[PDB]
Amino acid sequence: KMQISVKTLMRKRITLEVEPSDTIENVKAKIQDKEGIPPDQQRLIFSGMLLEDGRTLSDYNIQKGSTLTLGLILR
Amino acid sequence: MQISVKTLMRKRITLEVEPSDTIENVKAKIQDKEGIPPDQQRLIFSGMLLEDGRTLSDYNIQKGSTLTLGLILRA
Amino acid sequence: VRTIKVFTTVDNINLHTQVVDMSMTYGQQFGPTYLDGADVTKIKPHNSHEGKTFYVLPNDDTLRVEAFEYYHTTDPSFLGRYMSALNHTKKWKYPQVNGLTSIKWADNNCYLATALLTLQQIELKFNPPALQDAYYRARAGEAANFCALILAYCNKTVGELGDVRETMSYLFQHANLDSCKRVLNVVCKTCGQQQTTLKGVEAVMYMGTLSYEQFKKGVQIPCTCGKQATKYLVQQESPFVMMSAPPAQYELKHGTFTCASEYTGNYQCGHYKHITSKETLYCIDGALLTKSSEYKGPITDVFYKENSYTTTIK
Ligand SMILES: [Br-]
Ligand SMILES: [Br-]
Ligand SMILES: [Zn+2]
Repeated sequence: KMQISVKTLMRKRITLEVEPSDTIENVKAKIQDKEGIPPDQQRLIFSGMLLEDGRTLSDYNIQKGSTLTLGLILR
Repeated sequence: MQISVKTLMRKRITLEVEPSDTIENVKAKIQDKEGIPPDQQRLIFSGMLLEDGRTLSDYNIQKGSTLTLGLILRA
Repeated sequence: VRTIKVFTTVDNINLHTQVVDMSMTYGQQFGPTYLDGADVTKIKPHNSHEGKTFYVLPNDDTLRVEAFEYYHTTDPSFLGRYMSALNHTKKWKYPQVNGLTSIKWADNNCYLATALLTLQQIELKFNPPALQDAYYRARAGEAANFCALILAYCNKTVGELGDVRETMSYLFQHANLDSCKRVLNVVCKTCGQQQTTLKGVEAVMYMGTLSYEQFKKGVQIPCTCGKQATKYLVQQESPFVMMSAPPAQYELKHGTFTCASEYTGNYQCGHYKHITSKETLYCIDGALLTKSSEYKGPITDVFYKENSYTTTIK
């Protein structure tokens, strides 16, 4: 029959467990194991700052309980 | 420690509808398939908010068209 | 504390519910706040507002990703520019002339007329969802939102005179140009030849001749010896091609092109007109339409329709 398709932006909330000295590459990999999103298709945002793929949590002053927002680059 | 990242990923789902069903009927087709309730559902097609009392045809929603779903977030 | 329910958004697709105090101005609680064109940053909320929708600059990362997956920009000053210019384009008029949505002249919008009319004639599919849902509206006779995005994607201000050759370069980088590939070949009498193959935005744009028919035959460029080279089109795979050149008297012939643009005016102060090859040459000047049998004029850009071509030059 008909084949209508809807574009979505589903929202969720996950809880990572990390040591405040890991790298965003290490944090990106925890997302992969926990949800399945590859690190290459992973874009992270924290207070306006695009999370660099080699910087560590501390170089961005990440707290305990502070929440980051994850998007994926257009692919 | 105990860090949480919010995930807002994009998806594309394919509903099966007839070209005479209502936006109330289409909104409910999202509900069974994804779980977003119709009250928290905003749908847009070709730059136009789909009113909750018009049929697909009232928008020329032909077989193959792409709709956009938005969400009335709360807090 | 007197409050009301109102929605903040960045894309007018995902609305965020907000409760606002009726003492402090919008700009105190939300930051810069625009309501469908109007800058309401320094004004207090009124009772009539409950149930409306406001546009706000993205302040929280939840909004940055929302406004990045719809406008495809990282620039913090995009919604500031999109909303600053959409207040003006909403006041313009978009006459439907010759089955096409044009723009009635105001604030030196000459180039947006030819640009918008050319887009309805060549095959373009935009990658950003903002352009995706605003072009759709533009083809239905209402392009208020569409011309605002172009005024932001090109970083031009309402009133700032603009160039069509450059204005279409920004839309093309935000368009589905992936299966477009052009292979050029250059031949010097003493060096032999070199083949260049370029794909994407540069496979539909060229500056140096308006006659596509010439591009197959060749155009002459300086060589690395001190001598003359000859450059010619070997292969072209693209739904269309843009040929552009500095304004000059060029003659357009029926069924030879798809549409063109004319620059009748002086250097750094001018006016654009649009010529399209329907059954007979139509000259679309925004809200005025005049047909003619032939068109000899100061044409600067010519658009040709293509599917796939392979040169016959052995
Ligand atoms: Br609407
Ligand atoms: Br020479
Ligand atoms: Zn040479």
